[PDB]
Amino acid sequence: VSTLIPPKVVSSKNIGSAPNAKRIANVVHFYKSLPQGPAPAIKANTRLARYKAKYFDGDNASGKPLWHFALGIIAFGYSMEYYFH
Amino acid sequence: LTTFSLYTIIVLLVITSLYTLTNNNNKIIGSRWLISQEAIYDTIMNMTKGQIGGKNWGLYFPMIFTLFMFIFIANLISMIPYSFALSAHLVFIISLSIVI
Amino acid sequence: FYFMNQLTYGFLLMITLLILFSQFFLPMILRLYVSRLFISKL
Amino acid sequence: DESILLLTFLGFTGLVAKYLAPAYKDFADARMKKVSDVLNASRNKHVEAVKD
Amino acid sequence: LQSTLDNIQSARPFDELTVDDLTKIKPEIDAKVEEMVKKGKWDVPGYKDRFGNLNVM
Repeated sequence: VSTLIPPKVVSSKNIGSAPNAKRIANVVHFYKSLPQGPAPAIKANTRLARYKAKYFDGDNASGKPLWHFALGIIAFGYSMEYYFH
Repeated sequence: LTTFSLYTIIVLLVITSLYTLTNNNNKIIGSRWLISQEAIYDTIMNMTKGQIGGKNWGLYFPMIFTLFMFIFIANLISMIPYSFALSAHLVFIISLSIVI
Repeated sequence: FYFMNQLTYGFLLMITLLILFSQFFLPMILRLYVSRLFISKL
Repeated sequence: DESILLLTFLGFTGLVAKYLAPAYKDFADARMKKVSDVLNASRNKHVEAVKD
Repeated sequence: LQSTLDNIQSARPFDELTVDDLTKIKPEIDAKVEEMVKKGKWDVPGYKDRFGNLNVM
């Protein structure tokens, strides 16, 4: 008998629907992320950070410092051999 | 001074050397040195979840970790030949068991 | 002789490792878990 | 005397660097690529969910 | 949403993002982690399906 009006009721609609939560989630997820690996600070030196940079990053990751640390125990007690026996 | 107390110092230094220098600057991707403690965490997690089965089961999940790792590390140190016995003092280990 | 020595320094390292692992080394990995799942779930 | 035990340990570490470290390399690489794959795919998927 | 798409295209450091930046972008992260330790639910639910348990057993 009259004009019905659901073309323009998106005003208080855009809270209730389910991907609104994902939309408001990832507009918050996307702003403070650094763009392209920026602010990396790829070099730092504290007399042993170079040891981590050469040995303990994701790139090198080989067991050799263990080997070095193995030799460290080989370096340790054998000298104590020369202190004891 | 005690060489066994020095061995405890070596234990704490390697424990620092399992996570801290391991972590390449707090990355999500979980690098190759971190996959070790990742797998250890999961194989203790899936162990003691199905073991004790509590509704509050994780509350004792810390201690079972730190009772593991001490024994896991102190039996990877004397494996090197030129060493002294760490875990072979039955007085200390059985004392620990009596405490537990 | 040195039961006191080994026992006391071992117990001190026991208390150290319990409080240490609990406050630092377990939830530093649990943050990695929760962060990965919060990225994947979004 | 005890140098024989360190000699056995040197042979063992030679076997480890021959045998175990490439296997753990492949293992860590497979887990790394799988985690990076799923982690990138979830991001691209909700990129397309924005595009929907 | 066009701005969100443009921000999404140039700001995905997906293999090198720091979890400290995720704590900085979401205090929900640290809130859930701290509440999870305080309750003690060390199990992370919904995790094993898309991310493997990866252990020996």
